Amino acid sequence: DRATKLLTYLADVTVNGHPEAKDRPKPLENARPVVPYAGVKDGTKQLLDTLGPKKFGEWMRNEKRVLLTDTTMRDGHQSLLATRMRTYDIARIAGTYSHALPNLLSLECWGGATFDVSMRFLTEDPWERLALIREGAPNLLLQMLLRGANGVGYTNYPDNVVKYFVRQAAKGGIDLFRVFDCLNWVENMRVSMDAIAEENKLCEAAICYTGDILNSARPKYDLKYYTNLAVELEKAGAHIIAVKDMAGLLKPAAAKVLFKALREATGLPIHFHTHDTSGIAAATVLAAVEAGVDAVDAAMDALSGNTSQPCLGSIVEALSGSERDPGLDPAWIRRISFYWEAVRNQYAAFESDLKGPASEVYLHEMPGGQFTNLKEQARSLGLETRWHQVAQAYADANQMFGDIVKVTPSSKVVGDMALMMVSQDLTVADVVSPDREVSFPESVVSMLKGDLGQPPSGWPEALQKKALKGEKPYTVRPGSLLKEADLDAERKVIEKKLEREVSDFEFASYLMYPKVFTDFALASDTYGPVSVLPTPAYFYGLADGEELFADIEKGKTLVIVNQAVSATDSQGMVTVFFELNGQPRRIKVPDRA
Amino acid sequence: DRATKLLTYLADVTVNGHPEAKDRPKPLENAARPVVPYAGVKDGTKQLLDTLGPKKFGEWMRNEKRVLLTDTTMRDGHQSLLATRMRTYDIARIAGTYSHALPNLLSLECWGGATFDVSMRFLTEDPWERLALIREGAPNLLLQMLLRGANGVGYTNYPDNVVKYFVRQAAKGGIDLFRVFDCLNWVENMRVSMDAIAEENKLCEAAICYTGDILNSARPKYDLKYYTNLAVELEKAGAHIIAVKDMAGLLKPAAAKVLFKALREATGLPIHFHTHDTSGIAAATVLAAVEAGVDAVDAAMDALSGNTSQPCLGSIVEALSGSERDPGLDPAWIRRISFYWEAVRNQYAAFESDLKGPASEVYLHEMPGGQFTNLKEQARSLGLETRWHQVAQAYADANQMFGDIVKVTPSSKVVGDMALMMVSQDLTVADVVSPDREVSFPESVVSMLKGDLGQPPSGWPEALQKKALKEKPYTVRPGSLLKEADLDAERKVIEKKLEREVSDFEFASYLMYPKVFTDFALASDTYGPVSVLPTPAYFYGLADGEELFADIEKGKTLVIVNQAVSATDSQGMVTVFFELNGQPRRIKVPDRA
Amino acid sequence: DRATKLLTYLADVTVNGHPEAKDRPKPLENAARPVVPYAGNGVKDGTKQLLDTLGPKKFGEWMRNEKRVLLTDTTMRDGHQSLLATRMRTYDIARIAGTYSHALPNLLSLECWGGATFDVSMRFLTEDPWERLALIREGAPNLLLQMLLRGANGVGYTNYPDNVVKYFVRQAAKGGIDLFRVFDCLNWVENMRVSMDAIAEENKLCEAAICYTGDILNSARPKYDLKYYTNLAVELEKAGAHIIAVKDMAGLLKPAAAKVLFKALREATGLPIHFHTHDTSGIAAATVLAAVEAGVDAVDAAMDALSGNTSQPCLGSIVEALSGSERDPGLDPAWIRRISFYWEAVRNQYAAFESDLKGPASEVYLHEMPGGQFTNLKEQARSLGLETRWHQVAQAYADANQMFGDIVKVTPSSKVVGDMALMMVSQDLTVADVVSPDREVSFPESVVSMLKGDLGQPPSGWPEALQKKALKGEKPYTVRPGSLLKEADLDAERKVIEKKLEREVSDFEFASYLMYPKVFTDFALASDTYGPVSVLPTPAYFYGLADGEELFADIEKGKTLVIVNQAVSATDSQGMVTVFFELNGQPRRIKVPDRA
Ligand SMILES: N[C@@H](CCCCNC(=O)CCCC[C@@H]1SC[C@@H]2NC(=O)N[C@@H]21)C(=O)O
Ligand SMILES: N[C@@H](CCCCNC(=O)CCCC[C@@H]1SC[C@@H]2NC(=O)N[C@@H]21)C(=O)O
Ligand SMILES: N[C@@H](CCCCNC(=O)CCCC[C@@H]1SC[C@@H]2NC(=O)N[C@@H]21)C(=O)O
Ligand SMILES: [Cl-]
Ligand SMILES: [Cl-]
Ligand SMILES: [Cl-]
Ligand SMILES: [Mg+2]
Ligand SMILES: [Mg+2]
Ligand SMILES: [Mg+2]
Ligand SMILES: [Zn+2]
Ligand SMILES: [Zn+2]
Ligand SMILES: [Zn+2]
Repeated sequence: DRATKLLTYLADVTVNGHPEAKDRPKPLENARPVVPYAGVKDGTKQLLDTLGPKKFGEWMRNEKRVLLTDTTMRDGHQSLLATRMRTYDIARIAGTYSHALPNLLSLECWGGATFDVSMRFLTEDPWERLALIREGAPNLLLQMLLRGANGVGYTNYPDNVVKYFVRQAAKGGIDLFRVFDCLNWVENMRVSMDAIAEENKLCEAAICYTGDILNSARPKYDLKYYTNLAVELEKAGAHIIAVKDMAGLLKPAAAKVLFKALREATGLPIHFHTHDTSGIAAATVLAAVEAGVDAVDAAMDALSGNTSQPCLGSIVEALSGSERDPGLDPAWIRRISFYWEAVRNQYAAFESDLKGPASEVYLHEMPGGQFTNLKEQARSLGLETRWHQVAQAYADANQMFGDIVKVTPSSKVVGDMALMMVSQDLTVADVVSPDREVSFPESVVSMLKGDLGQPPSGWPEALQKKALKGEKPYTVRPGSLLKEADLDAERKVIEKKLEREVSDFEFASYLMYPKVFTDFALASDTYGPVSVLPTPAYFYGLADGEELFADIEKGKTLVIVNQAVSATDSQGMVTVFFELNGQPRRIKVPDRA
Repeated sequence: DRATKLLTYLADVTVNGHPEAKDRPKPLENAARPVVPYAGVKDGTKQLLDTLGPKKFGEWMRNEKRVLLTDTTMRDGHQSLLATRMRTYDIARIAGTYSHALPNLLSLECWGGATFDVSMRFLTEDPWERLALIREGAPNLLLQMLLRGANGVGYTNYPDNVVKYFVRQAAKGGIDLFRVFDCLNWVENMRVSMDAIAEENKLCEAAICYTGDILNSARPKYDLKYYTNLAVELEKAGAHIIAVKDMAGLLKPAAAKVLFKALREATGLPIHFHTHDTSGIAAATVLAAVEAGVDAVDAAMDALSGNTSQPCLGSIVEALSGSERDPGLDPAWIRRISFYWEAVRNQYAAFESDLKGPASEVYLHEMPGGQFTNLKEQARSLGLETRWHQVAQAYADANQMFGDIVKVTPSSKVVGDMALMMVSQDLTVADVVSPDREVSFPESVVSMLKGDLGQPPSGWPEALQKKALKEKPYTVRPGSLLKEADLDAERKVIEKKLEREVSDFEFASYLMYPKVFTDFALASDTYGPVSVLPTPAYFYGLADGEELFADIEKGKTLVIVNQAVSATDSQGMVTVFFELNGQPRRIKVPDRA
Repeated sequence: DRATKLLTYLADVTVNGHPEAKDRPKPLENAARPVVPYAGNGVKDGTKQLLDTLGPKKFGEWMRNEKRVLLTDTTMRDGHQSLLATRMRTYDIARIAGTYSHALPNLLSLECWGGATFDVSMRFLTEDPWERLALIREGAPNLLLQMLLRGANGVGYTNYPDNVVKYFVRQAAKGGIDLFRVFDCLNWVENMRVSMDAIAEENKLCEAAICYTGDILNSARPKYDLKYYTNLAVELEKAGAHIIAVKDMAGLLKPAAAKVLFKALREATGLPIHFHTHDTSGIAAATVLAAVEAGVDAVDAAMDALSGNTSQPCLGSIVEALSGSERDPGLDPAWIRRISFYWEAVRNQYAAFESDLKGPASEVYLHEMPGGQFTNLKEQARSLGLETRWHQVAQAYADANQMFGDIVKVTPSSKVVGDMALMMVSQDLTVADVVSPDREVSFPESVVSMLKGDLGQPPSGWPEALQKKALKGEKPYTVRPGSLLKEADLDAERKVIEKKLEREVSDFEFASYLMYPKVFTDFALASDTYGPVSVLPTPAYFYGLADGEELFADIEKGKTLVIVNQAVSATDSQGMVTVFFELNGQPRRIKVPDRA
């Protein structure tokens, strides 16, 4: 029966294709990824277990070598492939990291858009993904990106929901939480931060970088701004401070000044995250290293550059033989990169048309992980030919909102405003004007009400009046207004709707994404453990006479040969003929054409 | 096991088409399956012959006032319009209906002619099986064959003991009435077949082939006396019936008034008239013959009548209805059987010629009806489609060059070969017989001029014979020269080549057509009793998801559904997925493309 | 401008195809064009000079006394009407007339006009039936030209005022018709007189036809017996006929009946007898030869290439059967064959319009469908989705006949039994249903019309009960339809068509408007747009010109245009396509719409 359900998925996708891939570019008809051939050395996970998060932070600070986080399994494909990377390809390589690169600080492999996209577009459970990475890499810290009060969502959730999710995240295998607020509002971070400390995990509290500290004509986001936030985050209980440069705006000279001041303002270790949209982010990471930074993020070469992180292999190689040499074997970095390259070839459907570095990024400030999603939304609205006016709008809308930190979900709001402006030919002067009528997007109404928080100088008065159209704003923390969710009764609703008990993890999914989770859980009961399928089989099914080996449970491999596919019958059904371990099986599926 | 072989055939033809039908016109898709009408049976001419014997039966025919009818639909009808491609399945299934509905019929012409070899070579079916099914369906009617005298059912001369052997088997197989003819109207060559049919106590109906025009005084060679003498000669040779075989449909009404009055005066034997409707007036000649006392006439069912076939049975009967000689056939039943044949005919669209209607051109060329369409294609084969009227002029020229000879299988084919060559190479009667013009004749023209088909009245033309042979000719009977074949030896040969014993019938097939029989036997061993398949299935296999009912045998229907067809694999094989009586079956056949 | 107009036609059909041919089977690709047989001396006087000399009355006497059987060739009319939906073009028909004239000068006549040709020429072939007649008259000045004329219906399907019927006949004679075969669909002699008199006023031959139906040798069907026919022959003589025809439209006359019928007709009247039949049965030649044996004066046949099945039986083979006999027609068989080969090559161009008829059918003695309707009714059936139940329709046609009183079925009465049969199958009605009290039925317009009396009267009248139910309160009439019709105002209606066309018209065109106002109007506007497309050879008319194809078009007697299709543009932003022609060496560009 589990095997029968799988055959049903393979039939369906063989006959009808997959909605996300069928109408997009295909992989070359030509070679599956090969896991390189190799107990594992204890690493940062064991140390953290030994020391506890606070002392583990001190250890990082005192460590001379720069510490490396690999982002390939989350930000890398979030930024380059619409986050469509699958568990099968991610989990299959964890053991290789574990054996080959046991010195790594952490694998960023969770949170961001992965939680949402796994269930919705990939038909898979993010919690199972985490558990398979945990088992494959028992010696490395597993790191997630946590959106503070938004969790893994796009809306501010109630305090008890936020706390419940963090508890399950830590139970599921998360050792290191990078937590941020999209307005750098420390008050909105305290609930998350406290909950991370209560699970006795690493709270790496992030400060989002924007502007240019070395440009005295933008004083709002100056050095003092960052050094103060660092100090405040320490008082709030951070184990580590992160600079999250989501748009890749930090320049080398600025890094040199920033990381020095930061390490003088707080004793906590500093972790630096950036994107390579400019084509020079590697120079910034290196400058940060020269200036004492304790840890940096990079992506494997094959999923690096442009809107992703800068090249991990080339950064390591730049540091090779130096005092701060991170002690990672370049031959193994290459082998792993060659794996990800062959992996990436399978996701041709989701490539963007980004051709290289663009200094334009310093003008628009679009986050790396948003840039391509937003280019799609603009195509969607017939704007493809006017992309450069969109980027100009985004920068204009930013100034109109008071010049703000733009990261998920504040970035999406500027996005929605920018798109509207271009579509309807509206200038800043018109959007605010009293004599021009404007129906603002639900996201802009929401933010201007105070649903995402408060910037330094509040929100601009006049823009806020016209937007709310009678509504009274609020300036307090959103979670302080929200009602503690009835958890026992919220559980009953989902358990009644699935006609079965659920696990604590599944309930957490439901709290974050009730509709996505529900739809996903009903799909799972139909199609089975489709995450065990190789990626070409998942997206395109099986060719006539093609043989597939799939491991259903740990013990047992299923041998599936697609022998033949019928025409559509009078009742609208197609019959796919299979061999399962040398036994014949027919499976009927609907012709969705 | 016969089932597995049937599935092998159905798969083989579904995947590759039938070679005879693949590249030709297709029946209309909507297509109504032919429907056998709904109805012991009245004793008829079979029981009469069984009571009276052949001589007494001939007397009975003679004394009968009503004109007796032979239906030719089963044989000459489709030989002449559909290149003899009609299948046992469609033929046998209506036999019982003839038996119940038209019990007064003299006979069913259903065997001999081109059917014998065409069934095996082109339809993968045994002609003896066909005969026995008609016998079992029509136990009350005479079954009639066409026998080519010394040629048996071949195109060549066979030893006397072989001719004797084949007639014996044909009698065992169910043939009651033997129409026997010689291609030059030479009685000496007819003497053995006639003795063999008498020795087996069946009806010897000795035919005289009609050619020329008795009422034109500028053509004396084929005057009335020629035919009256040949009638008396064939009576002295022991005929029970005399036939006038007007192979090319050259007999005109006025000539019929004279010929048949004179014939019945010359002999006490009954007379049987066979013609073809190429001129579009042969029904007039038939009606004139009736009005002049002829005892029996041939017609074909409406739906397979006209043009190069026999004239319309239904309309003839209808013209006689109520007259002194009315044949006592129910017109409503002729109509119903004709509606059956119409639907059957539609299945054989692949084999329809382009013949538009009547042609008085027939009086010039004298091509037999049953050859006309064969030769038009043979000329198409040699790229002559565009000069068909020159080929027709060449056939008439050749005829005169050979001395104004009787044209019919196989002498007709000889003249055909000569005409085709003459046109190909732009050659006249003057060129073909010129002293200084080096030709290379067909292997059939030499053969004829040698003496292999026998002797015409005046012999062969001296000059045209020398240039053709180069080799002394013989004037004697061909069978007097052919050594008596060792039957016990030739039977051990075929039984070794097939590694199994054969029936007496099968050995007679071998004697007539060693190559075609050998190939058919082998194909039968591979594909099974394919003759039980309905005609669409036999020529085109099964549509995707199509359900066939086949009666592998009288006590057993099989239910066969084509559920799917695989792609061609790396061995070049194709797998067809059947459901046979509810059970999955997998048949591999080569991709012949 | 005439040339420019032709180019316009050629561009249009090249780009868009012809509506009649586009989606139908295509002729073979290579195709030898029809070759007109070479003749070079004058033409022997024939029946045309005889009628001019004697007048019709003395001509009929000459026919009667003439020992040899006389022949009418119907290939130019009934032949293709029956086999090719009457789609045969003037170009192919006129080109052989001269050959008939030089090579078969003993023919009684050429049946070359009337029937469906008048209508179809204009509507489906964009040509003028008068131009056709005139071109045939020019090419065969020694043979009688013969038409089928439908009596009260002219060359139409409706009934017309007397003065219009007369006016048409007058133009037909001016246009070149010598021999009018005139018939009434119910054999109602009263309905023929106006026609018969018009023909006599024009001093042409009036061949009054008796349509044959049933079986005179079947006493279980007395209504249509021997004397029914001999009495009509007598009344037609009294009414001024020069010749009596037996018009066996369905090919139902059998050989033994012909033997009795023609011996009797010759005894009953002093007029010559002329026999027309069809070969649907596959034995009509036998009936023709029986009629000759029994003394008939003339018979109709079709050239071999267009003979058989629903057409006439085979001219060449019939002539061959008579060769050397007492009544030998004196027609060279070799020339019959050469002319048949020409028609064969002609016919290959019309593959689009071939029916799927396989051969003879004794079924014809059941349904009694006319030969020149059989195929047309078979399309109607297909149209209504009834291809698969054709034999049901045929059974219903025979059922509908007996319900109507067992009538004569021929244009336009046959058209009405068709419509009734077609309705009966669709809606699964028996005869008992159609005449039922408690079953409401919406009859065809044509059937309401017939039972009212717009087609005239059969001998025993219409069935009372069935007429009540069909009319639904409408009072019927039994008088001659034309006696109730207001005399058309010919001066005023001439002004109407001349106003609509913004030009004066000819007497002939006017006669066409009177018969078919709508069709003629449409054809006259089409001609103003497209010019004299009748002069194009047939492949070019139906399929235009292939890429790079050179065509020689005889735009008139003197003058030949050389036309090459050099290129065809894509469809432009206004939905137009430009065809680049060379015309006599000069570049020309014609824009036509993309009709896709
Ligand atoms: N368009 C949706 C996203 C849905 C895409 C993937 N669908 C699922 O995960 C549901 C599971 C069942 C769908 C399978 S996939 C291929 C086979 N082919 C089909 O068309 N359906 C089945 C969104 O925007 O939310
Ligand atoms: N080309 C041959 C005529 C042979 C045609 C029919 N063949 C036989 O009777 C032999 C056995 C059947 C072969 C089957 S038929 C359909 C399936 N499709 C194929 O292409 N071969 C197999 C001649 O000229 O003699
Ligand atoms: N469908 C009409 C019959 C009309 C058929 C012939 N058409 C005409 O006679 C109109 C004159 C010009 C039309 C030409 S033909 C080819 C070119 N292609 C076209 O589609 N139109 C022009 C009916 O049933 O009444
Ligand atoms: Cl959701
Ligand atoms: Cl052989
Ligand atoms: Cl009209
Ligand atoms: Mg350090
Ligand atoms: Mg007798
Ligand atoms: Mg006479
Ligand atoms: Zn990032
Ligand atoms: Zn024959
Ligand atoms: Zn007619």
